[PDB]
Amino acid sequence: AELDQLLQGHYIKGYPKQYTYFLEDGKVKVSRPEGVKIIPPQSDRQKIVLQAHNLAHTGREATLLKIANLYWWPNMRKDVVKQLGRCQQCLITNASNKASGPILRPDRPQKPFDKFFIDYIGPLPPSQGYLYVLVVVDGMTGFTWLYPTKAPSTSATVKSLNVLTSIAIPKVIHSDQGAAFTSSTFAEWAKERGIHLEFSTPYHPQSSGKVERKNSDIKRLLTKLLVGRPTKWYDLLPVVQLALNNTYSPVLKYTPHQLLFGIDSNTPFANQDTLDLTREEELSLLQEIRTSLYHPSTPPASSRSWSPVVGQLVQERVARPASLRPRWHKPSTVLKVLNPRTVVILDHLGNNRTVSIDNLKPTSH
Amino acid sequence: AELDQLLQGHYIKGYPKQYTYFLEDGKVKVSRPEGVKIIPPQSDRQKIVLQAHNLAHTGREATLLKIANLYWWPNMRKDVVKQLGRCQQCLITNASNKASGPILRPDRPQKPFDKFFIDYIGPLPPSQGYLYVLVVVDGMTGFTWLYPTKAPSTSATVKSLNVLTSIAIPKVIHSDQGAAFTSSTFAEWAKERGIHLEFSTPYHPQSSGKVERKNSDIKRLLTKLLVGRPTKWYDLLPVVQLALNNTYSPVLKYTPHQLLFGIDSNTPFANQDTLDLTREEELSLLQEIRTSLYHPSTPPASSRSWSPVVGQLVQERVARPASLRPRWHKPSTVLKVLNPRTVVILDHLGNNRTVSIDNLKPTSH
Amino acid sequence: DRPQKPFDKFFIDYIGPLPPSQGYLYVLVVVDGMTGFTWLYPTKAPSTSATVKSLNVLTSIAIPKVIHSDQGAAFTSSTFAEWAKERGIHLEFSTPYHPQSSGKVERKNSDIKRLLTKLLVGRPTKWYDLLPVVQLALNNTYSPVLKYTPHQLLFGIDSNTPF
Amino acid sequence: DRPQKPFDKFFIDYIGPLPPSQGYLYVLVVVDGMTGFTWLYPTKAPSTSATVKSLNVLTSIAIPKVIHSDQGAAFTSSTFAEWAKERGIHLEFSTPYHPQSSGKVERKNSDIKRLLTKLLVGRPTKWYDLLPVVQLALNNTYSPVLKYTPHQLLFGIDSNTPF
DNA sequence: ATTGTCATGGAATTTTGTA
DNA sequence: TACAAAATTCCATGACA
DNA sequence: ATTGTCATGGAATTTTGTA
DNA sequence: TACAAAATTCCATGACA
Ligand SMILES: COc1cc2c(cc1Cc1cccc(Cl)c1F)c(=O)c(C(=O)O)cn2[C@H](CO)C(C)C
Ligand SMILES: COc1cc2c(cc1Cc1cccc(Cl)c1F)c(=O)c(C(=O)O)cn2[C@H](CO)C(C)C
Ligand SMILES: [Mg+2]
Ligand SMILES: [Mg+2]
Ligand SMILES: [Mg+2]
Ligand SMILES: [Mg+2]
Ligand SMILES: [Mg+2]
Ligand SMILES: [Mg+2]
Ligand SMILES: [N+]
Ligand SMILES: [N+]
Ligand SMILES: [Zn+2]
Ligand SMILES: [Zn+2]
Repeated sequence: AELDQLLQGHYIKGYPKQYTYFLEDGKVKVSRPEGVKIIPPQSDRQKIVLQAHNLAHTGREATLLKIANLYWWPNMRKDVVKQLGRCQQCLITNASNKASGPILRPDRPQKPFDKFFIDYIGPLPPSQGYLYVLVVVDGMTGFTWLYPTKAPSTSATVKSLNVLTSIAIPKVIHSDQGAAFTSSTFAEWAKERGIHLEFSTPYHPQSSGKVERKNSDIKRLLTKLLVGRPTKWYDLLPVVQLALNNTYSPVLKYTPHQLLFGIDSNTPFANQDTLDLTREEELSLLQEIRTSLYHPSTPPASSRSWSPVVGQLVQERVARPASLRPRWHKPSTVLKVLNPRTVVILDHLGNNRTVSIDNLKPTSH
Repeated sequence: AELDQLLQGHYIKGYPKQYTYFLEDGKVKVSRPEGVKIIPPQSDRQKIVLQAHNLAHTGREATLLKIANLYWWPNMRKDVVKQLGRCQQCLITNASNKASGPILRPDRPQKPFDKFFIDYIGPLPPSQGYLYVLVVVDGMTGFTWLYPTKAPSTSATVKSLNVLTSIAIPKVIHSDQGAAFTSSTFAEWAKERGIHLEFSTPYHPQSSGKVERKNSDIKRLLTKLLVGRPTKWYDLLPVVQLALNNTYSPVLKYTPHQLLFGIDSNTPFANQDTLDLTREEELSLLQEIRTSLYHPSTPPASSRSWSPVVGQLVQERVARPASLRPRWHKPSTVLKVLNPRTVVILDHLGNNRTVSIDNLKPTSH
Repeated sequence: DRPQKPFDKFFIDYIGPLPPSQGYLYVLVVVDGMTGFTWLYPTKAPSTSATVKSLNVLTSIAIPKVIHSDQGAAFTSSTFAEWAKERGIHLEFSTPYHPQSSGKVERKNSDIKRLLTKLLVGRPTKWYDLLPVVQLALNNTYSPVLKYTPHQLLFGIDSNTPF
Repeated sequence: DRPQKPFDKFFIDYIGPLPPSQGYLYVLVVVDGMTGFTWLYPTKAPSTSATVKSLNVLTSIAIPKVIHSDQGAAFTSSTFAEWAKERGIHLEFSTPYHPQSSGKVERKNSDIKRLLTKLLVGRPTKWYDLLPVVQLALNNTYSPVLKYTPHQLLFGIDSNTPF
């Protein structure tokens, strides 16, 4: 219908006059700068697009270029984009081209024992029949306990933490979501002691960074001690623990041990500045050192970042994606924006999931 | 000796007068802004440093801070740095903090068949008993051949390339250093045809980027075709090949097929601009299109890059580093700087190795 | 009307039965109408099935607008018809017994036969392995008219193996 | 001369034989001289070997400048001597039979005994599991003098489990 | 002797149809 | 001879294990 | 409901010892 | 009231699989 009057020379919103709209083979044609193109009827158009796109599932420009060979009509890209937004396959397969916003730098825990971060390293080469190391970093001081285990398992973790929590009980233990800690046995152990468990977002180690960064120090120091020799880490663990707790951070200008104790034990090169002050005068200088520690601010956002908006179509990264399968889940919607980097989504389907944005892409179109 | 006259108040190059240098417990002491420090004799000093450093194998500042607790002397950091340069263990274990210089963007091969890049994808899920795909990208056009194989093996590769090289023989075949191509059987096949073999630097896929980037397109298109269905890639390969060779690059504004043939086959949405020109007039417009393609320039260097200098101490990344072992080889020296990103080193020991700088760190101190 | 171009017509034919080579018996012959570019495919039988397998191979590279052939049982089959209809290829048959094709094509379609025989005497068991070398040879022969190789007409460049 | 500080002296002693708990028989007692902080370690015997295993554990956290003890066979041993010499710990022994230690330490070293007995009656088989709860309890008891917990004197903070 | 690449979709820029 | 909106070009982001 | 971190060694900056 | 060189602080880079 809307193509009869055009041949008759009448104006139709969107079709520039000055180009002559003739007829050949019973198809409406137009003579354009780029060439002679067929204008298909409105009803035919969505079909045409889908076909162009389906040749290789190409994005906006690549699809348009195909279509432009044979056809013209007004606002072509509009119909293309519309179609791409509805292609299940591309939505779940294509990568992001938008990076997540700047990371946050959570405030340092205020007092020691406010927060422990924990994690397992390994499997390592069998040393004395032990394969894994439980690592416990105090959040405030960076002080670290090491425990060797036979498996990254709740029972092992409890055994070690029972020893540890003789010195003191923490307010909060932060861990990743590995079977060891997500177990109901662990929750129960913690609830017995009034220790709050808190979990990183799934598949996101940045959140456990205070521990994970310490695993690297451990693994690097052990390695160095083992050059030449057979990998016999078991007997070294204590030495590494002591070594590390007593190492200066060039930025803080203190060792974990210092920040925990306000005075050095009887180790090599023990600092002697406070030797003249009563323990009391020592303990309050320490009180003050701890508050005035360096603290990083968040970096600037990259030119093409994105932030989660409540109610935004969003997709979550597939966990352990099989070979040849899509790298993304179907779309889901943002429910609460907890901070600019953590989000609650209604997923597949429909459970509440607390996820990191690094594991999300904003569904496009 | 050089400590007697100092107590006697005489000047010794490097020891600032204005600080009083007294004696206690038979150790020379000085009263400094920071506190009261022991000055050890020259002969004792290297020992002292080594000990500080060996507690945790700490770098410059972290080692210095330990030493500064008990001792002072002139130019402390100088002796520290000297020691760190000689610590075998740290040299081979510590990471880099210097990134390699900007990548190069090699000139696009001039004519088709000047250069093929090749590579194997997989293992994939068994489809018709086939597990691997041989991918062949023509350097100039981006045109791509796909061949399914049972193993990423010379024999397979030869079989497929015998079929391919019926169309035309390339000047140069570029590949990675995987067993398939580094085999003497392959060298011999190539020498039979006057095809020059050329190899990426070991453990560096950027060099095969023209292929590797195409593997991604293949894997992504196959994936999309397989949503819902069982992974039956064998029958799809041809369709993907055709699909891909006929897809526009939004930057070039052409399909591989176009750049190889200068005219579209009988596919969907085949371009018809040249329909009026003789084949000759077509073939020379093509000649000209090919020369005038977009070509990227190299990006700017990051503030902290490094370049290889002939004769520079340099270390090569360990291949398949075992658990708990050093991530770096012992030091080796640069022999020729081939371009700012590829280097010839005398290694372990001593063979000539042509390596990429991404797989090197400049030995520090 | 519009000048002759590659992929406008593909002239196909069967050659054989030949002596068995690697358990193959026939060659499918595919010459491009415009350029004289030739593809050879080894088959076990002059059947629709074998044709389709072979042409599936060829049509990952390029799809002709028209395939021309004689009225051989393998081409006049209804499977083959549906095959071409799928790909939007138009089928064109010579009348039976007076099997015309392009003058340039005959010139070519004749060379191959000569070339294959020169090869088949003395080495009748090994012809499978030499097909690529044969192909490269036909595609890089100077046409006495035009004086471009088929290779040159298809790719608009000199070949790395010239004859 | 210089004021008393944590890690200056560690007073160590053995308690037991106790009823077998998880196949353990003795507790090694380690009280910090300055703070009154207490560490307990379960052992199978009051032997040098057991002491060393236990104290290796403690000395990954902190190394005392001086360990004080009675002249028990386990401490006066030459292995134990070399052990401490390795770590640069000075060994200090009370004269035999008149075994003095700090006034604050006795106060403490006495509490433990009382506490352990209150626990050992009614539950003599299970004392291994309760050691941590016992420790937390001693370390977070108000000193009648100073009125800081040992916990507070060691860490300069309030504890999350107060008594 | 050897060397990164390029589809993708918002955003930035340029062109278009009309005055 | 200057406008809004469409068309095009720019280009950071990420994936080839 | 939760959140990146920090040793390392050149380079950039600030302080020091002396006038 | 000003210099060269030492001491210190800055900070991108990379690794916790
Ligand atoms: C980074 O880890 C990789 C190691 C790869 C590959 C790919 C990647 C990821 C990556 C892939 C492709 C392109 C780019 Cl530029 C890229 F960064 C190969 O693709 C490949 C082959 O045999 O083809 C062999 N390797 C081996 C190790 O098994 C070595 C060459 C390290
Ligand atoms: C990026 O790939 C990783 C996945 C990791 C981990 C580490 C890395 C590399 C990495 C490591 C440490 C810190 C940072 Cl900041 C970092 F980037 C763990 O360390 C870990 C654990 O169980 O402790 C579990 N995962 C699992 C997958 O098996 C998931 C959490 C993805
Ligand atoms: Mg873990
Ligand atoms: Mg970890
Ligand atoms: Mg490979
Ligand atoms: Mg690859
Ligand atoms: Mg026939
Ligand atoms: Mg005793
Ligand atoms: N925070
Ligand atoms: N080049
Ligand atoms: Zn799609
Ligand atoms: Zn070292």
